[PDB]
Amino acid sequence: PVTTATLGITQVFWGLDKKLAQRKHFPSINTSVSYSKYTNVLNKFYDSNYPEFPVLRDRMKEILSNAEELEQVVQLVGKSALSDSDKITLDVATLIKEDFLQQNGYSTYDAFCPIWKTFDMMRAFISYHDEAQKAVANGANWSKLADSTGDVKHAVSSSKFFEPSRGEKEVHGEFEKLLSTMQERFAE
Amino acid sequence: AEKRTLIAVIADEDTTTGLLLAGIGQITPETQEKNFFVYQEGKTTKEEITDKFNHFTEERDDIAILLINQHIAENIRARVDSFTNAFPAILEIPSKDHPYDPEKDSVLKRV
Amino acid sequence: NREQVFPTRMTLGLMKTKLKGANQGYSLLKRKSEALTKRFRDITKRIDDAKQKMGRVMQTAAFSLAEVSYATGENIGYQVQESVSTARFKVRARQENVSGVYLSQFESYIDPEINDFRLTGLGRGGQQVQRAKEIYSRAVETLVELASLQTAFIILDEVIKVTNRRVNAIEHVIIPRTENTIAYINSELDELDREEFYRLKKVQEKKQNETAKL
Repeated sequence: PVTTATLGITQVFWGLDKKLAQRKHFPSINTSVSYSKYTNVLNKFYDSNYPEFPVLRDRMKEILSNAEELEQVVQLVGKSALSDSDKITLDVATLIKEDFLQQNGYSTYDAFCPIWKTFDMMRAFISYHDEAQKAVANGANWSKLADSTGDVKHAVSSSKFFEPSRGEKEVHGEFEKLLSTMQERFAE
Repeated sequence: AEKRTLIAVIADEDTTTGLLLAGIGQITPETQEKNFFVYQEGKTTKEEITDKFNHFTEERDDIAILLINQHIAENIRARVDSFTNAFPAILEIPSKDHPYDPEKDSVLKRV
Repeated sequence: NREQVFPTRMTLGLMKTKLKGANQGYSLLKRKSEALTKRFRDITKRIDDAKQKMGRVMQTAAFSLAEVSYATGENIGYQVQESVSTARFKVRARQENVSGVYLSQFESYIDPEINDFRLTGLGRGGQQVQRAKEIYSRAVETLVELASLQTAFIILDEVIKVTNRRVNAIEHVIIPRTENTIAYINSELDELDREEFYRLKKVQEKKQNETAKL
């Protein structure tokens, strides 16, 4: 009753996911049941500082929602013959959950991820997803693209370790190299 | 599997000769055995035929498709029915003066 | 008939979501079984057609081999057995994805290192022996195709049996068990609500009696 009366007045909600907490995945924030009713008010600041933040945030939300929809069928049907695009989306979402969403609060590198670092990591992850979808649409088999772009996958998974103390100009340059490396590796 | 690239025939002498001319199998240098285990239906024994079929369909054999003439497979029909594994597949090749009958097809009987 | 889940509002929600998931999985697996059994019927038809084709091809190839043997004057069985050192015809397994199952389908392969034929040194009927070799090569190709068909048939039949077993299990065990569990949990929650109502009614009666006494 306390939370169902709170939800009527609160404008944000970060409901804890029991499954994500059992997996020792922190923060165990339920992505489906959480919300923030300032995502429309805060466009006045996103479009001024980081113009692409809303579109990429919606893209990540859509990817996670699609993965959540597909995971039920995966569990109920063994998931042997997913389409290449569906496999790419589910792998990208698993990577997002493991690297972007997961955050070791006590770790020195990920103690406080600044907004610019979060935006850059979102750029990297969405760019990986778009590159994977483009590769699948090119006709090449995702089973081979996995080995071909394992280097890029490890690079985006280790972009989490970019220490924010390096400075906004320095870190944003490091990410720009990673995205540049991403496009170059797309020739595989 | 990768090692499965081999074809085994246990048919009659004429069919075995024809398939050997086609070049189905090879003689193993280490095992001193060949996949072209020619065995007449009237010669040898039913126990020998069953043992050969078991060796070819089990014991980590490299045969992908087991070729048994309908006449010879009829005598080992119990073993053929028992061989319910997906691989290696078994076929009932017609034999001279012994045409293939749909009723004698063990695998087609599952329909 | 019912699970041992402790009746709570959270447990009721979890079990209702489980019932919805089980019903969705039942519909999905029933449709999958329908698609795979249509494909199974198609594969059975192709199996029958290929069986007739094999019945024809074996007869014609045996006739060709007998003609070659008659032309050569002796059976080529000894030469064929002697030339069995290496294999010229091999089958490479391919895990072709058909529908939602990775059915294994064979693909024939050949090598040039075993190009030797039994006609070498025969001295008679070389053209006939070569023609018989070509006919039996085509025959072996047809049998590899039929073996791929038959392996796909066996795999698909096994998967269809498993899927239909799961569909029937969901329809007759999981859905009845989960529905009974929902009914039991709802009844227990209603009983708890009734008990709380009685306790509050007793408190209200005591308060009203005290107010009247004042």
